[PDB]
Amino acid sequence: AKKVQAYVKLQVAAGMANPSPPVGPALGQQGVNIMEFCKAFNAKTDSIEKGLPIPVVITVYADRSFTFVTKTPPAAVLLKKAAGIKSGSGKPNKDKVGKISRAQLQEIAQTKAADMTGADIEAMTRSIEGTARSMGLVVED
Amino acid sequence: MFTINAEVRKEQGKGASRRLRAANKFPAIIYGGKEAPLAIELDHDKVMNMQAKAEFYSEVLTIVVDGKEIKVKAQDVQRHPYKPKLQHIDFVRA
Amino acid sequence: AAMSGMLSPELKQQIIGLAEVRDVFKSPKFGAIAGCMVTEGVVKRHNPIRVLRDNVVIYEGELESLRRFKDDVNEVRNGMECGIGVKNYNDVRTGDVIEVFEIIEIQRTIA
Amino acid sequence: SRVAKAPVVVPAGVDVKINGQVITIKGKNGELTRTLNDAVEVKHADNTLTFGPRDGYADGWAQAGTARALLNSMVIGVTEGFTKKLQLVGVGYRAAVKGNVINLSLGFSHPVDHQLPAGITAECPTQTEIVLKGADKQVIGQVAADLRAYRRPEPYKGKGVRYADEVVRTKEAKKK
Amino acid sequence: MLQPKRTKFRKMHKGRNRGLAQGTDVSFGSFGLKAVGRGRLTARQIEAARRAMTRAVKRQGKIWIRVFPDKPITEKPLAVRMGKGKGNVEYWVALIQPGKVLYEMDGVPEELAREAFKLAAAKLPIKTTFVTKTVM
Amino acid sequence: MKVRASVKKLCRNCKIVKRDGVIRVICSAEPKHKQRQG
RNA sequence: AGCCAGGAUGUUGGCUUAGAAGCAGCCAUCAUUUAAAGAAAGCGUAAUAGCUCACUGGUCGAGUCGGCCUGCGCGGAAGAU
Repeated sequence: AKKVQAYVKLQVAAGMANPSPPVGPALGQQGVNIMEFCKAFNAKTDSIEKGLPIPVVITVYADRSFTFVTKTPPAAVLLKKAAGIKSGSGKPNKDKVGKISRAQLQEIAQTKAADMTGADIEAMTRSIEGTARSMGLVVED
Repeated sequence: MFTINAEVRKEQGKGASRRLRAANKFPAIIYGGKEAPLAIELDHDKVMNMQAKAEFYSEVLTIVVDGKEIKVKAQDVQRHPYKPKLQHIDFVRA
Repeated sequence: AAMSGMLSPELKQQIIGLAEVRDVFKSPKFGAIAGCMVTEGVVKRHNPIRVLRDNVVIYEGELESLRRFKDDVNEVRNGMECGIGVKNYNDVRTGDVIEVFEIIEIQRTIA
Repeated sequence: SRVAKAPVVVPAGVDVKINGQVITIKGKNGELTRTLNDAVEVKHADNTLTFGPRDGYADGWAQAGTARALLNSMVIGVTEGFTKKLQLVGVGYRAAVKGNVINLSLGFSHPVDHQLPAGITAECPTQTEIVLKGADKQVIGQVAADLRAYRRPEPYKGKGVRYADEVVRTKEAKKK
Repeated sequence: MLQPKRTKFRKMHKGRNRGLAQGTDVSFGSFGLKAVGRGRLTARQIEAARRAMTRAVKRQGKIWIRVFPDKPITEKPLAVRMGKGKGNVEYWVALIQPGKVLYEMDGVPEELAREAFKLAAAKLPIKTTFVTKTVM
Repeated sequence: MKVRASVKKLCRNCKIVKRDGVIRVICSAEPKHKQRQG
């Protein structure tokens, strides 16, 4: 949260090695090296495990390569591995489709290192639930 | 609750009734019980604003004529063919 | 340019006229003459027609003879009594409507 | 009505002499003399001027709002003075001034020489820029329109003469 | 198109469109379209206005048709002399007087009711106006 | 500019004005919305 | 009605997805932080957008907004000696 001039976020997955057909040169025209993307991303993110896709800011003006720090993934990507079905939209409102419990996506939503809206824990519980029910799921909470 | 100012009609027939419509008025009648029918003239613009509410046709109306409060209820209303206007209204003593 | 010319596209099949037939007559040559009354447009000789009954097309073809009385005029306007007959059409029934339509070519360009 | 009700104010040094419907306004930079419509009545009192309608006229208040706005622009005109900055854009567009006449080349076969009427004076600090200045809001607007009248910008690129506050919104070249 | 399935007689006289209308208010639905002007409404005209109101609202509520042609109107073709019997029925029309409700609607908002009847009103030959369900 | 009997406000940026004895539509946003003989 | 600002978070919204991060597509049209800000308004991008709007704060300080009934007018309204 600063200003314009190079601030962009796009990816396919954390587990990927940045191949050409999924993203390649279609990530954009910057000047920052695409080989060096596999250095500072592969300093922190790869260190333990890489389950989910993660976006990030650029913040570069005059000096060589990207100087950014990685942040947390979205909530939509948490609806595949640790919740249930990956996509299965089909016809969302013609039936109940799938479901999520109150205990599910509670401890997973709070895995975010350092980013929130408001100090209240009860507020942030159902904030991350907002990305859920967009695919026409049922609420059992 | 609903107060309506009224006056006794001097003349009768369509000739008088059509003259009242040009002057922003309209004819009316109050009947029922032992009391005989009374011919009544009412203001177009005053009654048009009151009838817009749904409580006009449901609740009891107190007509004031010659210094006399008579309680009546609305029975039938002859509306104008195409314009939002009135022709004649039937009142019942209650 | 050589390629653009090669193209042969006609994009218009607009009706020239629409007519309803009544009181069929018999002819030796075409086998039938269907009396008609044009409700809209102008009926022409060599322009193709679409014969339909109850919104579905019973038969299709191109007019061979357009004849009113003994005049045999090549053109009939709307709301003027008209006469019609065609070869290879066996059954004439009242209430159906014949749709005549002109054929035009839009032309094509390469790109 | 809402304009005319507000009293306009004259700064220090501004002399206002009212012989009749004609109103002479003078100050630091130049002197102007307009003529009122005759429907309006103007009152001079203290360090301000006030406007309003007169009896026996249909227009009434609507003309008093103009008479204020004309005389209000004269007060800023005689003291402060207005400015109109019109920049040229594109290839082969240069601007200069020689005395009272402005010599402009807008890619034509011959140079365009525009005469400045009244006491309007201009200067070109940059070759692609023209800065007009004058004590009349009427003439500075009209003279600025005459420069833009020679070359009206086509909005595919945005070349030609434009105002400083104006915005030229371009579009694409379609497809073959 | 609206037309009679059967009739006792094939043709009808010209008649007149004199006198006033009967149905001052909407009995069936909630909102509707009233005829201000005086004239007639053909089968194609009645069909065309019904499509435009239904097309704007897509598929919701319900539409009642208070009018119906009922009257066979003949025409005489070109290049034909006068007399020699009466013509043939090209179309059906309804005699519309001032006060007739032409169309009706229920189970929608009042905002969309104005839009649907305004588009329907333009197809009609005669002048029309919006009307509301009056109690009693 | 289009010219026709009826004139209507197409977008919010359009404006109806009266010049001489003819009604016009002035739209700064979209020049296609210009109209005459209203 | 002008003028000085803000214009967000779930959220780059899951998605029959090459690419979508609002838009011809998909669907519900729910849900945090907040003075107020829509999975939505658009001239409209190679994707980020650049920008402006609904909505809201400050400034200014008294009328303002548009339906109904109705008089007289306006455009629509171009022909040949």
